Amino acid sequence: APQETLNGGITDMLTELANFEKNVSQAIHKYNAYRKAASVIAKYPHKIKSGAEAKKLPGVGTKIAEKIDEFLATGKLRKLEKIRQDDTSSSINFLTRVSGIGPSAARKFVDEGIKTLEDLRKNEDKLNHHQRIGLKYFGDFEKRIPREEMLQMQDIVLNEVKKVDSEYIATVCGSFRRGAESSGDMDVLLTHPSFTSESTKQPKLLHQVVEQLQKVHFITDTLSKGETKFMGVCQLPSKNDEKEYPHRRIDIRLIPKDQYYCGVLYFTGSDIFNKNMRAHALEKGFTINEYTIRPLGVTGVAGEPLPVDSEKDIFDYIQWKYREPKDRSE
DNA sequence: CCGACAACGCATCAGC
DNA sequence: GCTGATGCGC
DNA sequence: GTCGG
Ligand code: NA
Ligand code: NA
Repeated sequence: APQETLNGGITDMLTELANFEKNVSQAIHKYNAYRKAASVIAKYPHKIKSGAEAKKLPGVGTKIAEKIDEFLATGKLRKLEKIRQDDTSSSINFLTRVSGIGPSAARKFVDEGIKTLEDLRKNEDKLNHHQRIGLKYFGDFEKRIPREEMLQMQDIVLNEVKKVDSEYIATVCGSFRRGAESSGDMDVLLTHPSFTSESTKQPKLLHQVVEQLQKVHFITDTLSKGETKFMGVCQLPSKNDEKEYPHRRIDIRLIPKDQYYCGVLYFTGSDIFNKNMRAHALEKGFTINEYTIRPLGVTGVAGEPLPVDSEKDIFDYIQWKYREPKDRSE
């Protein structure tokens, strides 16, 4: 893709604003608008020379075009400079970097004097369990995960899941399944045949898997766990003397077999590929989401979901050719 | 002008 | 105690 | 903030 140099100043700029609307203003939608604007500009193989020029790209509007002109004519953005110096905003911004601390908690902390990691360390019992772990692994969580490690992590997850029960089936999705050379977290999708839409969700299916992983000491902390979704912390074992790997984020989801592959495709993305998958499913005459695919009658009314026992199955339906996960980037 | 913008499982907080 | 709202994960 | 019914 284009070199950051090209419009990195613009992209960094728009990203900064994005984190601001997200952490300080609590405007998730504006956050995404800036994020989106930033992406489409990041893939633009041209050094932008005017706000008007950017505006031609989808996702960029009047406001941002104006902001792009100012940045090109002055080298900065006034609203942005006054934000960086605002000790309140910059404090709230920093604190959200801790997993578990959202815009609300971050606002509350800042208000009562808590503004730095140190302050967080001093006020333990003012943090919930999730937040304490985020603090405990602040550094680690901001590190990316190299592919070779996902592999190692994957080797362990499979071995253990299989060591628990042969019938299980687990699939590490996310960008990784598509060959990404680095991941931000592992997202394991799991399922057992003894579980369908109308089947005993056996409160030990997911449990016994988390159970095993805890035994082999791969999973080091739990952020949340229920009957269908687990969010915790994991870590690859080090070798004698050798430095230990950083703790990583992992999520394990239990999906009913009749929805498994349907979800496998979903949480495998990308998102842009999932939409070209969305719109197409429409024309052909099918409704797609993470759980099922349903036939659409002549008046929107979707009939009962169709059987699926593989990603291809879903592909054959919309009469599309199975597009390998490596080429689903779009 | 004005609503959608992805979504929902879980932990915790508010209220009865 | 229970039901519903809200905060959070990106 | 941007898109679009
Ligand atoms: Na535009
Ligand atoms: Na956070």
